[PDB]
Amino acid sequence: VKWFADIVGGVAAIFGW
Amino acid sequence: TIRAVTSKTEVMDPAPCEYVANLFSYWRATMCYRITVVKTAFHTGRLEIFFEPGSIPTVRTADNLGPDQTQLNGTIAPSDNNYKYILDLTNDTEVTIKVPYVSNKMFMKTVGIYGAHDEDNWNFDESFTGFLCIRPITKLMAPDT
Amino acid sequence: SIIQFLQRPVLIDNIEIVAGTTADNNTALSRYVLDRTNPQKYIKQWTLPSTVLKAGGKAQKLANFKYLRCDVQVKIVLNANPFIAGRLYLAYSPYDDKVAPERRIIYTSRAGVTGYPGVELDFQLDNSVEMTIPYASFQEAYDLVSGNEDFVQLYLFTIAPVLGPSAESANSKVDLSVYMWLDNISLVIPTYRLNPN
Amino acid sequence: SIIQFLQRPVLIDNIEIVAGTTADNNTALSRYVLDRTNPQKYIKQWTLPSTVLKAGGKAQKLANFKYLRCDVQVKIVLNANPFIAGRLYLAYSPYDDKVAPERRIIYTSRAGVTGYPGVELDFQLDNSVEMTIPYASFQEAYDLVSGNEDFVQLYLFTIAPVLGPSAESANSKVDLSVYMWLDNISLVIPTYRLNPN
Amino acid sequence: ENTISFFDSGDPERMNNEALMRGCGEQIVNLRPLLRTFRTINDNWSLAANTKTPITDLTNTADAEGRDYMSYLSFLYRFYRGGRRYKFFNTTPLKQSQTCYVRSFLIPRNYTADEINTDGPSHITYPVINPVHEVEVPFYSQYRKIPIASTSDKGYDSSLMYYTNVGTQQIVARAGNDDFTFGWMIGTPQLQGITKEV
Amino acid sequence: ENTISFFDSGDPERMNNEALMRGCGEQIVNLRPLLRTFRTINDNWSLAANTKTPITDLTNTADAEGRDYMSYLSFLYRFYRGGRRYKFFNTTPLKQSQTCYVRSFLIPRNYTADEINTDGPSHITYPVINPVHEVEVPFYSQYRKIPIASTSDKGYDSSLMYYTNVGTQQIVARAGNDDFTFGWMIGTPQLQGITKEV
Repeated sequence: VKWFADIVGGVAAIFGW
Repeated sequence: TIRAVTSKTEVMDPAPCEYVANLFSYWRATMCYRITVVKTAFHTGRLEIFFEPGSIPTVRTADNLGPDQTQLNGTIAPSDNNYKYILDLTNDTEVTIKVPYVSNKMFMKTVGIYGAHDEDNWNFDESFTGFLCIRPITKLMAPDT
Repeated sequence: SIIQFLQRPVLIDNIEIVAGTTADNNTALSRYVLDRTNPQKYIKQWTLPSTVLKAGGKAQKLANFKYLRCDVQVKIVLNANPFIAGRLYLAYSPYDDKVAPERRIIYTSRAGVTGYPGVELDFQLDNSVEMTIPYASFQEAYDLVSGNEDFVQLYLFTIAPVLGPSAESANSKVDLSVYMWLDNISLVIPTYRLNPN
Repeated sequence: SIIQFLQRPVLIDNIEIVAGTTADNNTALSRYVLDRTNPQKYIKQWTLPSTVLKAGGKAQKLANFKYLRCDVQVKIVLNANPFIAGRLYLAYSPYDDKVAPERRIIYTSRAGVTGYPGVELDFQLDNSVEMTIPYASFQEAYDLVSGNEDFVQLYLFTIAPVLGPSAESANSKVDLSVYMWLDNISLVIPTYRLNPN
Repeated sequence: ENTISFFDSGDPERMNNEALMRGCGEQIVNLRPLLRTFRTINDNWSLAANTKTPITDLTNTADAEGRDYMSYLSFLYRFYRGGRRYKFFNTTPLKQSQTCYVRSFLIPRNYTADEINTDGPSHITYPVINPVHEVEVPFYSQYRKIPIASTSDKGYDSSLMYYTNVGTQQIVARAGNDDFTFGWMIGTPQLQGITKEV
Repeated sequence: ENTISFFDSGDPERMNNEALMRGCGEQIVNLRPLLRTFRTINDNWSLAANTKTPITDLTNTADAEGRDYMSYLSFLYRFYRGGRRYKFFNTTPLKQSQTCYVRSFLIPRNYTADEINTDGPSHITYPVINPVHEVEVPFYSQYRKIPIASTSDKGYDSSLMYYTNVGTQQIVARAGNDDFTFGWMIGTPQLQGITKEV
């Protein structure tokens, strides 16, 4: 569920950081 | 299409929705097709848009690929047992069809027509859940005026 | 999921009628009917419900079933150009094909005909219409393996012939489209005997 | 009402096997399998799910549909005389017809075979049995217009050949009956392309 | 259904859970962890230079002998849902001054390395500095699972496209990814062992 | 503006967010992260010795084929606001006793390496010890943004001035800096693929 925990918190990684 | 001198290189005409998938391998997505008729308030006619899942009756050309028109008549593959939309052209013209994604396999490749020709049409038949096909319910009604 | 394929329309015939003609697509309901040699000229008699089932691939569904009670639906779509103006009348008379002619919708006047249950239809205002033809049988329910006792005839008839420009140069034509489905459905009894038709 | 015709059994084959024979109905699971010239002799390979649909008149139902996800059921009825005693084993191996032979239920020992999921069957105690063969595909759901990628082979195999009197005068035979239906059903997508087979 | 028992033995999960602290440092209860342990399949796999060679062209005469677990156990089952970490060691006589830069790529299974644009994710290791190559090819198929070995796999999964620049001999090992298991359970194959010419 | 929908499909962000844990270890929702992933453009780029060679002289026949993402995606947009990490691997036959000390510098874009005092920040790595070079040229221009490729760039940004001492062959890769994105959105180019002489 890890990446599915970040995609839901909209963390600053997915957007390219 | 094919650009020549022979050499016969291939050339495309993609959209963003297509410009991305050429950058990846598999895909899954719902689509949205804006259908706009350009006409007056006179050009009238009931137009049918219907979906058919899976492969297509097509013509496997030696270098390119395209469809087959004979297998689509109102008798062979009609649109009663097929998702349907009958757009009228009196005054309601703009449409935006929204197709979800359904298929036996979860994702789908993204070669489409790349390296497609008579023999190697395989991934193409696997890289498209199905197809829409327009077919008039009525001959375009518009005076010679 | 079991029937709703029935409750899913189907296209029967795509029709066209042109100006100037003097054929079955015209001669709107002769005021009088003296002779059975010159009856009221129809457009497309549908001997419901059969013609419905034998199309739209619904028969394959009705297979392995015997009895049926269903009121049919209709949807007429029409697309003509504003430069045309005319009026038609659709009507349904049960057992019209199994009864003495003195009573049939045919061999009968315009007044009586348009008095038959149905609806008018204009090419400009009522572009598209519908109808609910109920369960007109007189028995427990309709059979399917027989498929011979069609208990209705759906008669189409015109009121005013097509009207267009004086030149009437082949662009003063119209076009129709009929769709049909069934409601108030009941599938009851199984069997192995299948109507091959 | 829409599917339950599927969830309504159907008879596939009525089988008979007699004492004394030395044919495909015997030679119960040779302890060893050295050669593919002398594999384990089966009884009736059913390449499910297809063989189910193409019978019981269910295909006419599955028409105008594309995708399917269904776990099949089974019911074996058996009626032999007390004077007989024998044992069989039914087993199912997915993709057994689309995989290298070194792994197939065929070209494989008795131990491994009977290790395949299934069930034993006696002619006196477990007169009649059933089974639930689940959705063994590896894709979103099974297609129907293709009807070529049957994702399972239902292998029948024997353990002890038929056993009866020493005279074995033609009355020391048994008889079978297979029935099949489907569960966990899902009809999803329409179409006009129909598997003609 | 009468089922009896002999020896009135005490709690079996009292002696073994005791009789591994006397005999076995490790206490194995699962079976999946085998697929996390690399034990080799080949020991030479003499390769060729500047020829991107896929791996399926090797691991086809690998899942037919059981020389590892990822194959021996395959027969027991039919499906799999994970990636196959492939570790590659070198043994080539690289007493030379050339620079080996063995390179790996990603290719769909059962593609022949000639119909491919060789781009995307990759890896490069130097045996002269690090005689290993320890990629972790994930599971990028589009299906819930996959038959272990069929003939209809025209891109239903990912593979390696091992590339090199020199004529090399490699050791190999393969276990499986942290999410690599098998599907159904089935029976067993037949085994051959020692042979005695005469 | 009538817009309809088929198939009455359940929440699409219920199947995919589920149907990646079955098929895809990674769950991609942005697009910018591509520019943080180095995938190569060249594979030989045979260089020359003791000749500080800029990089623009290479990455001009690089943003014309899309062999990477930092170019393929360029067309979609027009601007950029970040630095381009350039990683350089070696493949040269350095079976020799010489000491390679490949050196990098900083030069403004579209300067020709002859009109420069080559001082300031730098870097030196040895391929014999470390066959890479992984600089992170930042964005030291003076403008909010920059057109992707115009002809008026007489110092509106920074570049590399890759220096070496030997005749070498290199592998290359370029993604972008942690703050490297693109500007506006525009349409798409035309693509050519396979060609069949005859």
